[PDB]
Amino acid sequence: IVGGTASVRGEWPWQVTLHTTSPTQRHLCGGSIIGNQWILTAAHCFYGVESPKILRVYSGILNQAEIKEDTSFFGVQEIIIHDQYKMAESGYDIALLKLETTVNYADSQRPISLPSKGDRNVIYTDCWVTGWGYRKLRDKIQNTLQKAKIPLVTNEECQKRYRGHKITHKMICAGYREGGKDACKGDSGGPLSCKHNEVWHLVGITSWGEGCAQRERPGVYTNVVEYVDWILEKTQA
Amino acid sequence: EVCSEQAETGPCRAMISRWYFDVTEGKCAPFFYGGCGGNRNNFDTEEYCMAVCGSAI
Repeated sequence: IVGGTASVRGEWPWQVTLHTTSPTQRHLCGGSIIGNQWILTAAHCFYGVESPKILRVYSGILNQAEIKEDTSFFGVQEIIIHDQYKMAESGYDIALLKLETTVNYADSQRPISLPSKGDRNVIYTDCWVTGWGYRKLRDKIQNTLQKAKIPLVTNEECQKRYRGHKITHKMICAGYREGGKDACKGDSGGPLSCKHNEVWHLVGITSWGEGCAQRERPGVYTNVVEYVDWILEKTQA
Repeated sequence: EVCSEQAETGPCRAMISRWYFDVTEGKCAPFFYGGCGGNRNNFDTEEYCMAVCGSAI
C-alpha cells in the first residue's frame, strides 16, 4: 500500500495473507474471508500455480514476522477461478480459495459482508485498501499490514485516466486525482472495504493499476457486487 | 524480441517469482512479475529460461 499508515491488530479481521511455498515461503497476495471456508481473492494471483498444495492462508495477522514454521495456517483445497477470466486488465479477475477446514470467527478473523444489488442509495464514501504490498514502485513486502483511505472515482472518470484499457462496468476504480495513495505490488487480492450503513462491504478486489499512486492513474479493482451471483453459486456445493 | 526485452512487472499488483534473460549478464535472472501483461521474456523457471535464451548447453 502506498501513502498509507500502519494498521492496528484486529482492525481488518477479514484480511488474510496468501503465501506460496514454492520455490520458498513468501507473501504472494492478499485476500478476504467471506465465508468460514471461503477466501475471495484475485485470479491472476495464481499465475503459474499448478496445484493448491503450495498455498497457505494466514488469518488474524498483523506483522508478516509473526509467520513461522510452527505458525498455524489454512491449507487450500481448491482454487476456483472465474470461467471467463483471461487477463486481469480485461476483467473477470476474481477467484475463490476453498480452505480445507473451517475458520473459527474471532475478533482477529471474521467474514466481511458482500455487497448486494438489492441495496438502497449505496454511496461509498469511507473506503479503505489494505495489504502488505510495496510502499513505492520497486519496493518490498511490508511487515505490518498497511491501510489507506482512498476515494472511489466514477467509471467514466476512470475510463479517461486509462485510455489504454477498457474500464468495464465489472471494474471499479479508486484514488486521488493527484495520487499519493493507492495499492501496490503485493496487495493484489486484497479487499477494498467500504462503510455502507455502519457495516463493512467488500466493494472491490485489488487487481491492477498503471504504476502505484501515480497522479491521474487510479487503482483498478474487481467490482465485487457484479460477481455476487457467481460467488454464491461457486460457494454452493 | 523474446530474449532481449527488459523484465516488466506489468500493471497487476501480485508478487509472482519469475525469470527473464539478462543480455548484459548473458544469463537468466529472477524478477517479480505482477500477474498480468508484461512481455515474452518471462519464464517460470531458470532452466526453462536458459533453455529458450541460454547459451549452448
